[PDB]
Amino acid sequence: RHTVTMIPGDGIGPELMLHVKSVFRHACVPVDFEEVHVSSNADEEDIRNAIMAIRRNRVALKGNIETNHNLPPSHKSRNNILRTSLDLYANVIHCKSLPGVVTRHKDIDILIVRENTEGEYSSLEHESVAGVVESLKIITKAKSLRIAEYAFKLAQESGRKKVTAVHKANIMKLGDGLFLQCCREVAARYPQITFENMIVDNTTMQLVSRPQQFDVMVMPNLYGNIVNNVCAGLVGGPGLVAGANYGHVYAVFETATRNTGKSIANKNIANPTATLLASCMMLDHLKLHSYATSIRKAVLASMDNENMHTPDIGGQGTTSEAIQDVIRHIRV
Amino acid sequence: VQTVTLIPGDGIGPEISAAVMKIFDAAKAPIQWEERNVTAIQGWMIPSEAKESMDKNKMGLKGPLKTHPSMNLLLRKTFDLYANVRPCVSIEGYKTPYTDVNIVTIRENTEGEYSGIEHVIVDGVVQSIKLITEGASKRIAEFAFEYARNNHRSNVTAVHKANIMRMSDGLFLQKCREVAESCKDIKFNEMYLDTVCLNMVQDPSQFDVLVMPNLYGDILSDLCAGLIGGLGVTPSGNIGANGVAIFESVHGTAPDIAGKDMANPTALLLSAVMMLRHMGLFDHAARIEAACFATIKDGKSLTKDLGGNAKCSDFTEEICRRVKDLD
Ligand SMILES: Nc1ncnc2c1ncn2[C@@H]1O[C@H](COP(=O)(O)OP(=O)(O)OP(=O)(O)O)[C@@H](O)[C@H]1O
Ligand SMILES: [Mg+2]
Ligand SMILES: [Mg+2]
Repeated sequence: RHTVTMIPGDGIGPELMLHVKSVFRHACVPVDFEEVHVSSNADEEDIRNAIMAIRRNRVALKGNIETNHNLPPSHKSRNNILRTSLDLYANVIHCKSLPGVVTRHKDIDILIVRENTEGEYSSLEHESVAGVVESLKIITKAKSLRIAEYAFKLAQESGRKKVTAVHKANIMKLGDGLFLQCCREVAARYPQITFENMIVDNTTMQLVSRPQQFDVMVMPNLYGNIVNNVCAGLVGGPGLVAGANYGHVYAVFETATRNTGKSIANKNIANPTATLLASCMMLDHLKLHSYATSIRKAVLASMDNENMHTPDIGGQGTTSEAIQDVIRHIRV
Repeated sequence: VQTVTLIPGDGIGPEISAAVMKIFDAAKAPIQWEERNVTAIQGWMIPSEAKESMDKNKMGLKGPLKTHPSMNLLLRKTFDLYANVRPCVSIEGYKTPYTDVNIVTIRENTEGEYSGIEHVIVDGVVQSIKLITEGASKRIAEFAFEYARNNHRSNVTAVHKANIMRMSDGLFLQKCREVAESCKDIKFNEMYLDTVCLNMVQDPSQFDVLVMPNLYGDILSDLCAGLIGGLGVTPSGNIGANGVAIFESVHGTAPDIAGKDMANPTALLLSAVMMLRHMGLFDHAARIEAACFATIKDGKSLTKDLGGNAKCSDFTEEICRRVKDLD
């Protein structure tokens, strides 16, 4: 048996964690969840506990922690704090067209490797004089090489062929330019991988017209926020894609688009697909692959029935009906 | 009868600017032109033959410029063009998977992530500065709400990342909220940048007017253009200080069809239509607009970038022909 930290988070996070536990019991998964909560309070006691629990267990499954952007700058996003203190430098999501979820585009299959600790997310701002604010986007060589190393090695181990770096180095010549330059350094060690670059503006235009050109994509923090959410949209929305956060030693799994879901919480409508699929990436990371494959095939099969669809993908099914049809396919 | 500064630009530029002027002629638009090159010279400035001319006319129409500083950036600074406006509406003759787009992106154009300020903190550690000021945010927010009222738009959404960039985006969001409380007949919501991208590629009809700081507007404006067929068909205007406005193509120079009569003038034409509406020439705007739509819908004279086999002159001629029919 393994012990895994679980942070229920806010919005739809808690109810979906319960369904994760149910599926784990019915699949007899040898995993115990040790829960740590993170409240709404400005003091960092809870987030510090969660980090330390994750240090102890080295693997977590988390919902999204609400960030009230009406609080003062001193109150920082707890999601970002946890990501940065644990140094989970790679955010990885895999957006693939689901055959039973028909959208406006088909044959999408994109791996997005997003720098997850630096960039616009450094929380560095000040006011020089009254009503003049600066925010400091930070790009460094060590993190840019780290993320590019992950993206190229991932591409090669996956059988993928092309890596596209997304950037704004035509305007942010030094910041984004350094990021590009570290990508190019890594590309030199992977000559079998086609390496390309594209301006973030153009990338969005290509994504909504011909997203099939993309293979592996690597980029700094904010551009990854944007591209993750475009791609998730193209394949059917926030209820479908799992997201992984990898450090050297730690791994934290969540939904790709990091939505709290306050407006749909406690209505038995949230799509559980993304959360279940993330729990399968965690099971895979724990090397309990057989349990992962079993839950993952059930979850993907229930998606082939349009009747089990929740409203986010055009259906009218509830969360608990979908969980039932996942448990039904799990045969022992 | 008003005068407009015309900057034909480069590559296909002069061709499509001649197309626009010819179509304007067919329509008998009360508009005369004032052709003015602009080339960066030292003193880095724009040749003040044009600076003089535009300061007189106020209205300007600009083709694509080629890429040592950005000449769009010079004009931006020279006339204080602080508001970038991009109406994205689906074209019935040119179908994409998005058929019900009717969005206006309003982009703060002076500061934000385009402060021009980066520092090599230490080798291998670079900092880029995003600048948000109370004044530029207030002005862009007032522009957006007046635009919504003056073009009968119902909703204005502020797009921001104030959860992550609490002081910079939060200040921008505070100014929008302040204008929202004064112009309460326009309905106001706020939305995270990533939620806007997420929902945009799923259902763009839920969005109306969108106001945001510089980089977000730079990316979102191009995203919405991709919904409706790309930069070849997208109008654009930069509205500035002292009433000045310059309406522009945002497509490339296209130097390799530069004089082969295969350019597509639609985008500049629709920017010119936007100009006409900005000036109050609604009737001439509507007729030239409809003529271009009907031509695209037909579409025997679709230029090569719109999937047809037809030279720019054919496309241009038919629009003139059709706008002549709207009498
Ligand atoms: N598992 C899910 N199933 C269905 N919809 C989801 C899921 N997760 C997120 N969403 C939707 O994605 C969108 C963005 O998420 P966010 O956390 O901002 O939601 P919200 O603030 O509750 O939305 P609203 O603006 O409707 O109040 C929302 O429309 C939300 O309902
Ligand atoms: Mg969130
Ligand atoms: Mg752009």
